[PDB]
Amino acid sequence: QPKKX
Amino acid sequence: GKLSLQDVAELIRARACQRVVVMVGAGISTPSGIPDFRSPGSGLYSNLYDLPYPEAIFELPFFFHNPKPFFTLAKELYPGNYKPNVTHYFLRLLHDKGLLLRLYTQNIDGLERVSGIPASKLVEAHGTFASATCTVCQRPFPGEDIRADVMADRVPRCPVCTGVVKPDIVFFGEPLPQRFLLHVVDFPMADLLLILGTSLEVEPFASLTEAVRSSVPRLLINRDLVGPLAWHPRSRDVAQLGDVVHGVESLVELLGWTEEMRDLVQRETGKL
Ligand SMILES: C=CCc1ccc(O)c(-c2ccc(O)c(CC=C)c2)c1
Ligand SMILES: [Zn+2]
Repeated sequence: QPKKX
Repeated sequence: GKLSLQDVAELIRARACQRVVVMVGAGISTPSGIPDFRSPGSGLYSNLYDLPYPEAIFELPFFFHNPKPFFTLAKELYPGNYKPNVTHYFLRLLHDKGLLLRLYTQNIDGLERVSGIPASKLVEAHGTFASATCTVCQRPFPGEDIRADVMADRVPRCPVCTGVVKPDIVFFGEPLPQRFLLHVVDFPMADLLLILGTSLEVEPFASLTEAVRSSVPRLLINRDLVGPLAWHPRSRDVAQLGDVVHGVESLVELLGWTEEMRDLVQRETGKL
């Protein structure tokens, strides 16, 4: 899942 | 030839735009008195144990070493400390009128929820104080269960494993919430993008302004013009620059919603 930042 | 704020108001009022996606940030929190913790010159980094740099407050490695700085902010932001403002109630009216496809928030103050917008319409991209998770055994907790600890400046400990119980705020390097990825269906479906009170500096959230279709208006209500919109402007962009509350108030006026706003706010105040 895509990361903060 | 550019669209005006009034043009966009008329599209909304006519339901020509009726699938509105909204992106919000700290500019809608500060009118409620929320600390401007995204600003390194916030008086917060005057309070703050010994913090090496502001971003450490949302870094897991730092948190495990010293979670007191984060919990100071948690105490500050915990449910009940702050009330939604007219910007939030504007968004709640958009929902009530059947115009809100989704509201994406970078804020962690929970004011969108408290305004009464149902969870189905919200993407809390940076998590929530409504719930917490033990950092060791992964046990979930309602936020009320650690409230007394947080308000007493105690680090909440898990009753199972004594791990620290961490509010469900997304820290740097953690997966964004599952619901973030709704952007892949919501932005292409939007018929209007509203960008309210965000500098569009926190990635990857800021890059979603490009994910609406090329023909869809993008309305920015913000003190300043933000790079993502400005770097790559589109023909139906509109910028209402100035204080975010005065901008929303102007839009509410053009929409003809002043009375409905008053009714809503009057109805909701008791609850808080
Ligand atoms: C009397 C003091 C009030 C005062 C004056 C200027 C500020 O920046 C802040 C402030 C804003 C955001 C923050 O996050 C914090 C930190 C918490 C104390 C302070 C407050
Ligand atoms: Zn535990």
